[PDB]
Amino acid sequence: QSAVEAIKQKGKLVVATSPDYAPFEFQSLVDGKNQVVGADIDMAQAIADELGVKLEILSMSFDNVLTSLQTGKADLAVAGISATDERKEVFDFSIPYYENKISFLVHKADVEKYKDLTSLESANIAAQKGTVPESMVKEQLPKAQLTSLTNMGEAVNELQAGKIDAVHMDEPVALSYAAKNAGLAVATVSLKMKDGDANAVALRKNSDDLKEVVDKVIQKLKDEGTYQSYLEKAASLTEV
Ligand SMILES: NC(=[NH2+])NCCC[C@H](N)C(=O)O
Ligand SMILES: [Cl-]
Repeated sequence: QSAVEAIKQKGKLVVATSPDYAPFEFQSLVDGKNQVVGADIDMAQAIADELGVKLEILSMSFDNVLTSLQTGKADLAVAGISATDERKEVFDFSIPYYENKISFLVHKADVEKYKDLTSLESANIAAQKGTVPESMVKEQLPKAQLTSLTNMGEAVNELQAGKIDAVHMDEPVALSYAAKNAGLAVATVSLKMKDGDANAVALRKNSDDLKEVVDKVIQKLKDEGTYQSYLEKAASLTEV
């Protein structure tokens, strides 16, 4: 019943994430290779340090992140998770740690084309299974051809192969792909987005002791400009 005590006793904070989402979380060559890195990971490390424990990153696909939290495979879920009303029926969320827009990644040659909703409606769109960007397309563009894919890298791969024309994703991720790759760009078209649905850490309900610690760390990071600095550090790093 006491999250903070259980965490101290097992000597680790277990954080479920989906590392297909630079600059939030992704894989990098770090003193060797195969390391999960990113702004969410730095923030999780800050939470583990506050609790005086080791950080364990449990990687999985995004549509299983909240499921694993719900069933006790993780203490927290940190994966650029939008704090929605519907999600708040099942989970508690920390205060927001970062707020951003949702945009489309397209080929550079198509940037002049994909400027409105009308252009997307006949295009082949992809979004990640179990995400807010996926729901927005389903809800606002129900006659667009939507392919839902488990892994975000796989969606961008289909974009590059030309099977997909546009990929809906959090803007910092689209900006990262566009910056790291010559023939990709962020489109100007955007769908209607919900106010205050920002990124937050998810917890199981009645985890108030642990929520307080997570909130304290997040507040300090926001007050020091540190989450923003984490994202900029991440954008310097090389994906794998
Ligand atoms: N690591 C990831 N793939 N994260 C996807 C997050 C997508 C969106 N922000 C959501 O909460 O549904
Ligand atoms: Cl761009």
